[PDB]
Amino acid sequence: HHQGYSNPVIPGFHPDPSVCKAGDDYYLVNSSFQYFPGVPLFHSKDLVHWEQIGNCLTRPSQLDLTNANSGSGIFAPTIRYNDGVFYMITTNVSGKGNFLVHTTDPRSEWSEPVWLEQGGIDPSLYFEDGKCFMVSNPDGYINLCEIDPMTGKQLSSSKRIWNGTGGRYAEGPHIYKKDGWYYLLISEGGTELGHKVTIARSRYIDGPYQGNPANPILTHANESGQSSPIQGTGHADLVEGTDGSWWMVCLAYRIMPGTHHTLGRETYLAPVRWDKDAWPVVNSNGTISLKMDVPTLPQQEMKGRPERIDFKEGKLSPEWIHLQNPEAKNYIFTKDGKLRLIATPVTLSDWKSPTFVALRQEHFDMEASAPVVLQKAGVNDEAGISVFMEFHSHYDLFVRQDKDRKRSVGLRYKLGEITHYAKEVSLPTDGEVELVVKSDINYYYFGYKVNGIYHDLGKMNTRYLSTETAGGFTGVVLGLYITSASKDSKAYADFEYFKYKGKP
Repeated sequence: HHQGYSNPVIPGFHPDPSVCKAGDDYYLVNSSFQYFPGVPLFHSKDLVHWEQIGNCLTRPSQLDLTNANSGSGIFAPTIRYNDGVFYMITTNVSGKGNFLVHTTDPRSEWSEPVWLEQGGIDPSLYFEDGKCFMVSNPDGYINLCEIDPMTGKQLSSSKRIWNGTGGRYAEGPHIYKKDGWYYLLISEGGTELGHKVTIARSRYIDGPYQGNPANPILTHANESGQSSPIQGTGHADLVEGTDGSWWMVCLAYRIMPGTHHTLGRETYLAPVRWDKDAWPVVNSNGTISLKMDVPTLPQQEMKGRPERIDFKEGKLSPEWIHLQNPEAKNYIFTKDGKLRLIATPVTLSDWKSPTFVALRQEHFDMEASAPVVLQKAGVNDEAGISVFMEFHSHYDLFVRQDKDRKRSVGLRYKLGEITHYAKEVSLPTDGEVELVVKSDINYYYFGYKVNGIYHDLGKMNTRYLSTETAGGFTGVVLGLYITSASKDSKAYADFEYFKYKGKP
């Protein structure tokens, strides 16, 4: 196919996209905040269909997430390719700030961090004439310097080059050179409903820069975007097509009733007209749509998330994520190919890493389920599935060990000072329990199946887990977890599979 695609191109929690072209291959990275591994890494041949090939930050030495939460950890990343080397540059705001890692093979383990001198966030690199130029946004000014990207040494003084058109929170700077102009693209307006992309240019990389009279080049903040199901379009990165066409990846989100979003900021694609000696124009009127009826590069489908993920390979795919730095020894694979989680007393509301491993929710309408076999449990030990936004904002569905060798299914909502037990239901002595979470745009629905019978446990509003309600920079994840109620506990839980099916 050479025509038409659906947005978002990477659904669910995938913000701040940056992309690079390496020959006929495209590589893309997203911000990941408090989650480990960090900086998911995607590959495409057409900019539409993406396979997650790994993550850039896969080892604790690359990624200290001590006390990280949805408002901290890893912020926007940028990926670049130059002279056979890939660079990923980002900020760990919970740690030592701006750094990069590099590799000659994106599928391998990337380097240890190279810490950088210039401050602010949203660092980016541009290469020319054997030089490596870094931009970032300290004190709201886009600053430029030259660096040695292998040693981290700053080679020239930082220079303030632009501070945008006047909008709030000037960020996400990237430099491109085209038609003898240095173009400087940024985000303004904040990453909520006022998000916009603006652009300026200069004959000199160090300015002065003049803004495009047509700014902003992409936004749904104005009348033209007010009725769109997509809002908050911004944080773009321009990339060339294999046929000489132009494109941008950007973040946005899909709004829900009352102006909420729970799937995070996702990655979207837009075509760009960029004639010789002209300013770029994004999809004719600076808006994007869910159904994009436009010409594309020759399309090639990629592997996606299985509807039934099993653990027979004794490894988790790159899609799975933990909270902060996990205790690796508490995640093992059994001889018969189940995922075994080892209990600790850390709850999902402790602001520390629990025994917890999750997949991003990627559809409004979905069903997820897993069988749970809780073993060697003391009273009040529990294991199950959590619909998780933040340590103070999550819905937990679980099997619990009770006194006198009894067990129950519980449903608990954590919302700030509320911990609400919606249901506590006695289970039969025998029978494997499958826990089930469904959703539509309005509600999560909870249930369980045992001895061939499915039981409804009730429903809860989606809005209380939104970014607007809960705060932060992330989306809902669906996590398998286990928590013990004693230190003395030897409890563990086996999960034979994880099912996830989204409606397109």
